Amino acid sequence: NTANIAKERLQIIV
Amino acid sequence: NTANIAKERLQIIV
Amino acid sequence: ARIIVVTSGKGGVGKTTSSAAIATGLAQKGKKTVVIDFAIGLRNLDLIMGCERRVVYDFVNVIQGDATLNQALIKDKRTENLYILPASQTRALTREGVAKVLDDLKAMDFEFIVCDSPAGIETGALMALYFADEAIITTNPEVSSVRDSDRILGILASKSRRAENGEEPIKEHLLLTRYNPGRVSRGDMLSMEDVLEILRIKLVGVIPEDQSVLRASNQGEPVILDINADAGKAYADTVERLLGEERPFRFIEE
Amino acid sequence: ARIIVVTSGKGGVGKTTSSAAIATGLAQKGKKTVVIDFAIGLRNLDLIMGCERRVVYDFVNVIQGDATLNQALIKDKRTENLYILPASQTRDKDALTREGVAKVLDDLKAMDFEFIVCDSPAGIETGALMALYFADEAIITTNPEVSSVRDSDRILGILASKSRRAENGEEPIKEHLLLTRYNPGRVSRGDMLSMEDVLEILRIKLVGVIPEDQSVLRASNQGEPVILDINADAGKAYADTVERLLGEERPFRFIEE
Ligand SMILES: Nc1ncnc2c1ncn2[C@@H]1O[C@H](COP(=O)(O)OP(=O)(O)O)[C@@H](O)[C@H]1O
Ligand SMILES: Nc1ncnc2c1ncn2[C@@H]1O[C@H](COP(=O)(O)OP(=O)(O)O)[C@@H](O)[C@H]1O
Repeated sequence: NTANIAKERLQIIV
Repeated sequence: NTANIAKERLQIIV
Repeated sequence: ARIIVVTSGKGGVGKTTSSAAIATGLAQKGKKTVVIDFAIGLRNLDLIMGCERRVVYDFVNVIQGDATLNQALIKDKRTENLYILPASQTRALTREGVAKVLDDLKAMDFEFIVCDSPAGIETGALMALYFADEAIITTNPEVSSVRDSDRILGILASKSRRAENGEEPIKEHLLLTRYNPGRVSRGDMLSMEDVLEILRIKLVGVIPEDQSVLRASNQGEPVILDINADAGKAYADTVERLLGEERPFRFIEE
Repeated sequence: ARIIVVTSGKGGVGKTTSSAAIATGLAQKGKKTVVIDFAIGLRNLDLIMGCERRVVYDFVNVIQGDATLNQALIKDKRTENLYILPASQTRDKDALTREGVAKVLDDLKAMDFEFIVCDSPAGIETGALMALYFADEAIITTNPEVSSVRDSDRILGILASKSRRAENGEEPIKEHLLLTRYNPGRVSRGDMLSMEDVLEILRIKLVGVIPEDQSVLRASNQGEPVILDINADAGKAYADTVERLLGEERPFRFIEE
């Protein structure tokens, strides 16, 4: 489930 | 068949 | 006149597809609309609108007084009410210049001026949003695109003419594009909701991944004109919402 | 050192995916490689390489003397021999200077890099011009689509007239076509320009063909270049491309259905 990894990595940056 | 239309339109421009 | 910039930061998310489909949809609804290609040196809007060969003068020609707005505007042949101002092909776009063009277009009684922005946050993209009253932030459920849309929201809030003058801020809308509900439920793709929780703005449309979009650009015919295309129908919904009508979001569940 | 620009003109064709997969593949083959993000204000290479959180200094920091090449280079953790120079995050178009970029590229040659992969942004304006200017080779990245083929042609015109090699009558930039997001099934139903249609228009040597692959979205989700996924067709086609860049012939897979 890579959608969840994508979402966490995204929040940290934005 | 829209790949053929794409090809012709392209050649005229390039 | 509503000046609507179609923007994104990220390259290749559907700005051109969306600018063309939406400009057409608005024209269909009887609203006199012009869609302007703000790209610097690359002409892609004329290719998608199918008028690549009628292009005599362009946006920069009009700004440098080599041509009138009437000489550079191309009236669409297929849809009444629709006009295209195509992009320059030099490697030019001044703030004063672009402002003068936009005022001339308001004076010609255009209701909707759709600004088809290029990628990035440099010159052409800044120029396309600067005078906007609304922005359609075009985004894919992908990590680069969500990150770059967020950066573009930062610029819309600080570098636009409305922000730089404490006017009413640019009205922002999220156009989630190339969505795939099946991919979302197998856990392979950010969902519509994941993307809203991050870029916290109002949803104005969701365009499904559709094999009709490749076929539409191949012919130079905007995808809203293909009445069987799911992408076309979702763009017609979007146009409704822009005109103030609620419409339920289709193509978000499988 | 071979300086290879990954370019395109059209946005969103696969430059980042390709720059990442190819830099990784070259590293895997034991060639010391750096991949540099030439974007102005948008950091996407670090996100695809999976090192978005180790980014302390960037390309423009090094050019303005706020950091050394050593401070800004990020050594990949997963693949030996691989380094990443990430993009600046200022909106300033000036920032990337010709003298500045040249100085960085010489430092990198001096650090013994065999391959300097330049991940170009879209367009033909500043960041893109800077990425190809010092190139010895160009991978023109293209989709079987009308906008992309038109914009690749424009980029060929720039490679041939605005690069350092062209402006000095040197041996011209060696050009290769990386046809990306190909779909043989779509081609045969008549919906998609074929590989051959694209070659007859942009008349350059084919160096790879990357199939449309659901593995590419999963790869960027994790921050893991797609060549590292040994089951992905796009990964295999990128490993073929790397072989061809190193001089080995390989038959073209994923062009028939
Ligand atoms: N809904 C969609 N389904 C499938 N492909 C799409 C969709 N929208 C856009 N595309 C494809 O994505 C690519 C980018 O579209 P384009 O409008 O040219 O991007 P941009 O204007 O942001 O550079 C094109 O190759 C187009 O065919
Ligand atoms: N071979 C492929 N199969 C499926 N999707 C791809 C492939 N290559 C790229 N993509 C997708 O296309 C989009 C553009 O890719 P990217 O490498 O970011 O473009 P660029 O770096 O050229 O601006 C991304 O959403 C990516 O996931």
